[PDB]
Amino acid sequence: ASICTSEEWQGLMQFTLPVRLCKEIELFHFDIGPFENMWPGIFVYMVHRSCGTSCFELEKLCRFIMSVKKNYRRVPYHNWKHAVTVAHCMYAILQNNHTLFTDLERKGLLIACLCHDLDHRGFSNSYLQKFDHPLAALYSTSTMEQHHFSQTVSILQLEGHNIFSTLSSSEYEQVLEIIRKAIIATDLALYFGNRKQLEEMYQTGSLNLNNQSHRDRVIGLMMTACDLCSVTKLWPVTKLTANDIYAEFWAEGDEMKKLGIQPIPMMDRDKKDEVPQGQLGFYNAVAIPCYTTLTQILPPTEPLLKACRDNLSQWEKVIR
Ligand SMILES: CCOc1ccccc1-c1ccc(-c2nc3ccncc3c(O)c2C#N)cc1
Ligand SMILES: [Mg+2]
Ligand SMILES: [Zn+2]
Repeated sequence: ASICTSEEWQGLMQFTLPVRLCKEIELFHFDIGPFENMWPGIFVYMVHRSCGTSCFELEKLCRFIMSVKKNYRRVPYHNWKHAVTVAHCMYAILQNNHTLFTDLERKGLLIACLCHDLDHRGFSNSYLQKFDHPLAALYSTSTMEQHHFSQTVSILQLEGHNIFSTLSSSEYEQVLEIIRKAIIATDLALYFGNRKQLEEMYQTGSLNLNNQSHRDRVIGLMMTACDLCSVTKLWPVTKLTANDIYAEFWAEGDEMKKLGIQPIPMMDRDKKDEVPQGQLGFYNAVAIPCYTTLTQILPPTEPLLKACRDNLSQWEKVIR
C-alpha cells in the first residue's frame, strides 16, 4: 500500500474549517463536492466531533487519512470524493443517533466508511468473477469488498499509521471486526437479504439492538444507506453524481464489448435512453426500501428517505 508524503499529513494538522461549514456538515443533504482541498480536513473534523478531540493521536490520524487518500484510484466514481461522501453520511447518522452506538463503533464505522472502496479499479464483482481476475480467485464472494478490507489493514500496519494502537488487545480485535463486517456489508448483493430480515424483525417487534446479530444487520443497512447517499442530495448534485457512476459503468461495458460480451443495460452506453427508467427501478427496488427500513429502525434518519423520495419524483418528471 502507498505511503503519504510528510508534507501531506503536516498540512492536514493545521487545517482549520470555516465556521459557516460547522452547521452545514451536520445536515444530511450536505454535499462536500465544492470543498475538495477541505475533504481530508472534513474527515478530521467529523471524527473529533463524533469520537472526541483526543480519541486518536493527531499525527497517526493525519498520516492514516492522507495514506487512505493516496490508495484511492483516479476512477470516475469509486474514488476519494466517494469515500468522504460516504463517511460524511455516516457522521450525520451517528450524530443523530449518538448514544445508540459505542465509542468503538463510531470510530470503526467512520474509518470503515472512509476505507470501504480502497483501491477500487473501476470494475464490478460480476466483471472480475466473469473474466477470472486474480482478485476473484483470492476472494470467492464480495470480491472487491474483501480486498477493500485487506487494503484497510495494509494501511493500519504502516509506520506511524496504526490509529488503534492505544486500544486494548480485545478492543483492537473488536474494532477490526466492526470495520470488516461494515466493509463487507457494502456489497449490494448482501443488502437485499439484509433488508428483508430487518423488515421482518421490525414488523414483528423482534428487532433488538442489544442482540449482536441484529446489531451487525442494522450497521449493515447503515453502510448501504451511506454508500447510496448520492440519491439523498439535492437534485442537481444527484444528477452530477449519476454522470460519474455512468462514466465508470460504461467504461466497464466497453471492456466487455472488446471481448465480444454484451454488458447489462446499465453498463451499456448505447442504452442511455433507458437511464431514467433504470434510475426509477433502482429507486423503487433498492433506494426507497433501504431508507424506509432505516427510518423505521433509526427515526432521526428520516431526512434521507424524504430526499430520496424527492429524487424519485425528479426521475419520474424526466421519464415524462
Ligand atoms: C447500481 C448502483 O449504482 C447506483 C448507485 C447510486 C445511485 C444510483 C445508481 C444507479 C446506477 C445505474 C442505474 C441503472 N442505469 C441504467 C441505465 C440504462 N438501462 C438500465 C439501467 C438500469 O437498470 C440501472 C439500474 N439499476 C441505476 C442506479
Ligand atoms: Mg464498494
Ligand atoms: Zn462505495
